[PDB]
Amino acid sequence: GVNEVPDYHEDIHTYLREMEVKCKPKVGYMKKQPDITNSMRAILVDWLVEVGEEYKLQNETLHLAVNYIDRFLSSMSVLRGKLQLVGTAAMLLASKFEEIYPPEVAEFVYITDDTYTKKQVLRMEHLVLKVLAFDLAAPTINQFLTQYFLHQQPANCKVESLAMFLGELSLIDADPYLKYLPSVIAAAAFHLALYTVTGQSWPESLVQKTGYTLETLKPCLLDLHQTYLRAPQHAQQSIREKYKNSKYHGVSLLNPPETLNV
Amino acid sequence: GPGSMENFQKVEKIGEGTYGVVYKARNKLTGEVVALKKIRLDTETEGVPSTAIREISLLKELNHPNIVKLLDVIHTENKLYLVFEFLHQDLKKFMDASALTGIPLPLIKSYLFQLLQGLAFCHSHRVLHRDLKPQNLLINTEGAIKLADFGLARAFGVPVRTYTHEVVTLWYRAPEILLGCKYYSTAVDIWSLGCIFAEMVTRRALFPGDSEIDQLFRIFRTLGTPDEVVWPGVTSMPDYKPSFPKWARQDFSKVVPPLDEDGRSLLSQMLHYDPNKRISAKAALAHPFFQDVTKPVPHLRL
Ligand SMILES: COc1cc(Br)ccc1O
Ligand SMILES: COc1cc(Br)ccc1O
Ligand SMILES: COc1cc(Br)ccc1O
Ligand SMILES: COc1cc(Br)ccc1O
Ligand SMILES: COc1cc(Br)ccc1O
Ligand SMILES: COc1cc(Br)ccc1O
Repeated sequence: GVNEVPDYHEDIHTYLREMEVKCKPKVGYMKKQPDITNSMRAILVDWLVEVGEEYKLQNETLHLAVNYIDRFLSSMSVLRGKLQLVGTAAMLLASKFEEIYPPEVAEFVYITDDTYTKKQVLRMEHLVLKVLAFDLAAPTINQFLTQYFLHQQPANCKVESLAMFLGELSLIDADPYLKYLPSVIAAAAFHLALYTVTGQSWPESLVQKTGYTLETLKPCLLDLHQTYLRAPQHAQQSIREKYKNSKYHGVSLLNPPETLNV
Repeated sequence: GPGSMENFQKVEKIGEGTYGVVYKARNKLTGEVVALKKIRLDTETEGVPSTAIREISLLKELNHPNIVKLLDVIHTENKLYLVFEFLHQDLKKFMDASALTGIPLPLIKSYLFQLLQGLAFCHSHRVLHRDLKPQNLLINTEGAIKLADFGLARAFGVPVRTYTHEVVTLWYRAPEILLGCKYYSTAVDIWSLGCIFAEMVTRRALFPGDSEIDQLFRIFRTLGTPDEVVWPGVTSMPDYKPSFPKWARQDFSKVVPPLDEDGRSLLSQMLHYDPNKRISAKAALAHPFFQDVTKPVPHLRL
């Protein structure tokens, strides 16, 4: 279990919980965004999901990039014609951090349809770094999920993939999800996934680890449950498409439960 | 980023790397001596190097007495200057400077102890160093040793996923990396420290291989060719070969003859084949080897 760092897993968990509060965006930044909306953000993030599929990037990278964009947009006012340049630089930085083999800069210019130049992407890379003050090692929903996953009795791939899927759906909708921390969405997503697949619920053991109960998870859970039901109808569909793939056990094809008995 | 290249006075070059060159500089207002590592974003052909992105982001949160402190980042459009705290020397030059004197056991003990504290701290903050070697451990005049060069470091998740392969300078590379295992963890850092421990004692590298396979073979000839008994899975590993020579494990007192019972105990546990049995930095802090550890200054000068 060295791959699961037994000697350090709690230290790490405790550390991530602290860091997720420091790396948190402003829940209400889009109102102070004169020229962009939750809807435009959803489009951008949906696009980034496609880019990740296109370049076969990690899911962690996608989560990182979204974290970078929401923190940048928490302090930097951006015109709609520039939203994609922020997003592309976010994805580039996230790739350089998280990927063994980042796509080359040229490849990032390419996926923007020569909207932007290689200079613009690089100049924005610097700006994002200055704005974030290099603080790129941010806890993501995934880094929580993978730890929660160790608490399954026994592990179940359908549960894992579906948790991932739900958690990814949350990236799309700044409202409501900006108001919840990565550790809480992951916990919502885990229970939802577990319930859906096996009927089971948030385990005692994760209550011990996290301090969270179905009581404290309820708000987020109610939101996530809706997002799950209304996902076939959402204007953005790239995550559902992605989670059809056998790589993720075709979980997007599973039927959400009608009630949570919660 | 409360810093400006105009308050520094270059003194001399103290090192170099892919990133670029390191200089010792003096802060003209506070008097503080720093190391300036210059990254030539000038070669912006791909922008800011990922190595520098990792080094900076990870060092910004790794605040520990036995990890070299990043003080500041000065961020021109042309260049990027990392301001690090200044340490006089690195452990490899000291080991050379200690040629036929030896390093006194109190100092080895102290240094290993500090290295373990710093690595434990890295591990407790989801960071793998992945290039622990003597050249990358900095010492001061006050008896401190600190982990440095985080250029190859990497923020891991739990459990770990597959990361870059053939990491770590070869002489210090753990067998599970040499055998192409899908996954590697904190244990690889421990392995490196184990090599360094042995090296601080003998002043010679323990496994100085000239190739991956020569490396494995040097390891196997010393600790024994691993089997399913000592190390379950080994024979299934992608770069395990059944044709590997089967060398008997030599008695450990022979691997490092001057080392005492406690020292050998600790060394063996740092060099356990199976990453799952290999000791953690955290558990190793409690080993009896350290019962009487102090922090003496280095016996020689810069
Ligand atoms: C105009 O620029 C846009 C950018 C994104 Br992202 C979505 C919608 C837009 O209209
Ligand atoms: C204007 O079109 C787009 C804008 C953004 Br941002 C992302 C994807 C698009 O297709
Ligand atoms: C913002 O100032 C900073 C300070 C350090 Br230390 C590292 C990166 C920075 O950007
Ligand atoms: C004299 O101050 C400086 C020192 C170094 Br090193 C680089 C640029 C400077 O301006
Ligand atoms: C002695 O050489 C060095 C010292 C420091 Br501090 C940082 C980097 C170096 O290369
Ligand atoms: C993987 O390469 C090798 C394997 C053996 Br067994 C001997 C020599 C080699 O060069």
